[PDB]
Parts: sequence; C-alpha cells; structure tokens
Amino acid sequence: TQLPYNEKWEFPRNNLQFGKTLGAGAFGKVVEATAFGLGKEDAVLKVAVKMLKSTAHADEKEALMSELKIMSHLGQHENIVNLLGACTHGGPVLVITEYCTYGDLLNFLRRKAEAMLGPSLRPLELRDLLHFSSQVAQGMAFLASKNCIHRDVAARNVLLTNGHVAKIGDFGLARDIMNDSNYIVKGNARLPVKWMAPESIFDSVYTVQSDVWSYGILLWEIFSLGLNPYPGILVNSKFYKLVKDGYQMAQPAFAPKNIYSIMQACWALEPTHRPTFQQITSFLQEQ
Ligand SMILES: Cc1nc(-c2cnc(NC(C)C)n(C)c2=O)ccc1Oc1ccnc(-c2cnn(C)c2)c1
Repeated sequence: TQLPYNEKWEFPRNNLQFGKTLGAGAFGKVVEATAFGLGKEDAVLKVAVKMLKSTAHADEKEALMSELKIMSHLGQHENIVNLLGACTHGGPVLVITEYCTYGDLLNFLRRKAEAMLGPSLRPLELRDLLHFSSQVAQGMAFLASKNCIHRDVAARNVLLTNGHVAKIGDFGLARDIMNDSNYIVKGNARLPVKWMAPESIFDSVYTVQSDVWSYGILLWEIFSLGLNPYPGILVNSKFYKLVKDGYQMAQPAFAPKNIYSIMQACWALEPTHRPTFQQITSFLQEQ
C-alpha cells in the first residue's frame, strides 16, 4: 500500500465473463465471474471480482488500490481469501480473488440453524464450529505474521469454500455499511463497534491484539450460531463505558466452558495480555 504495484497480478479484463453480483456497497461491489487462462496452469475458474460502481470518485479509486496493494504483498494462505489477479490497465480497476462457494460465515450459520430447526414444519456438529474457529485463527495468525491488521474481523467477513473451509476476507467497499446496522455512526466514519476493542474505539489504535479482540467476538458469533453481539444493547455512551470497564457477553449457548474462556482471554482490557492468534490457533487445533 502506497508502494509500487507488481505486474505479475495483471490479468486481461476481456478474459472475465461476469455473473451475479455477490455483494454491493455504496461505491463498490463484488461480482462473480469466470476467468479463462488464470495462473500458471491456465485454469478456467469461477472467481470473485471487486470493482467500483459508476459513482466513481478519486477517494474511492485509491481505496480499492490500497486493498489490492496490501493483498499483493501479502502472500497465499489456505484460510484467507487469496488474490488471483488484477485488471489495472485498459479501464476500471478490477480485483480478482478466489470464489468461496458457501458465502460468508454469518449467513451460513444462521441458515444451518434454521434448517436444523426444521421439525417445526447435513447438520452442523460441534466439531464443525471448532474447525471454523481453528481455520479463521490460522488465517489471522498468518496475517499477524505479515504485520497486516484486518480491523474488521467478523463472521460477515469470514467466508466458506469447498469442503466448508473457512477463509478470512474483507468486503470493505463492497458491503453497504451505510445501511448496515452492525456499523455505528462515529463522526467521519462508520465503525463496527460491537467487534472493536475498547482501545480502538477510544484511542483509535489498531493492532494485532485489537484483531484478537474482534476474533473473540467472532468466536461468540460462531458458538451462538449467528447471534448478534451484545444483543438488544443500543450502542451509546453507556455501552462504551461498560466495555471499557470490563463488561463481557455471557457464555453463548453452544460454547464449551473452555471456548468461552478463550473468548474472555481475547476480551482482556490490556492488549498485551490477550492471546496471540498463534496461541488461539494451536489451542483450537487440539479441540
Ligand atoms: C470477502 C472478500 N474479501 C476480499 C478481500 C479479502 N482480503 C482483503 N485483505 C486482506 C489483507 C485481509 N481485502 C482487502 C479484500 O478486499 C475480496 C473479495 C471478497 O469477496 C468475496 C470473495 C469470495 N467469495 C465471495 C462470495 C460471496 N458470496 N459467495 C457465494 C461468495 C465474496
């Protein structure tokens, strides 16, 4: 980001055949597409393409390029949404990432729960939630090894692909956060407050451990099967005070006592005392 962009990621834009729009923000969107002759193997693949809408401004053009430059210098990991190519010459910027078959984790969890309650006219096992949690932890630990701060870790930014493997991603400009109830007004920007660490809300500081906090909130979403954090509590000055003073969500319905203990560790008031994603990973690989 704010550095030269490598041309190894360039891809012919007329070699994309676009399909349905997957997500749409205020000034950007992710669209599914079939890419032909992508990669060394010249694979023909279904992919996700990220692009700005017709309402194009200078500030929105930089935001997509920044996301691309960070992803380019990042590297490949099985449990993150990998970059496959970009279209930077010949027209509007297109960011080509892998296509995850099952969408985000939040809807998958919320649907499977509804399908599992069908006798109110496959199923999800506890092992499945431990694999989802383990997999995202591996992705975050990989970002933590590159000093790359996600700063919106949430189930809505975790995607499931072939074999229901979890990948951490970021819709960024392609989520309509303007109208999203999980993003609260805070002046110049709209922020996912209920996922944020207190020092990010007040000091506006983002680190690996601030992502560890939000990952702790993610664990609460996974093991509640898509419940909303701090449910029914309106984000206001009392909520800020409670979070800063040490208020924590109760144990979700389906988390073992030691998964809730790992949640509480991610929700420590002091950032250095929170676990690392490597420690979260290694623990969750056991479970
Ligand atoms: C979620 C997502 N994320 C990124 C992305 C990831 N990672 C970073 N950055 C790192 C450094 C964390 N950035 C900046 C990003 O933009 C790009 C596109 C994207 O969208 C997708 C991707 C796959 N599949 C779908 C989908 C939707 N529905 N279905 C059925 C499939 C949507």
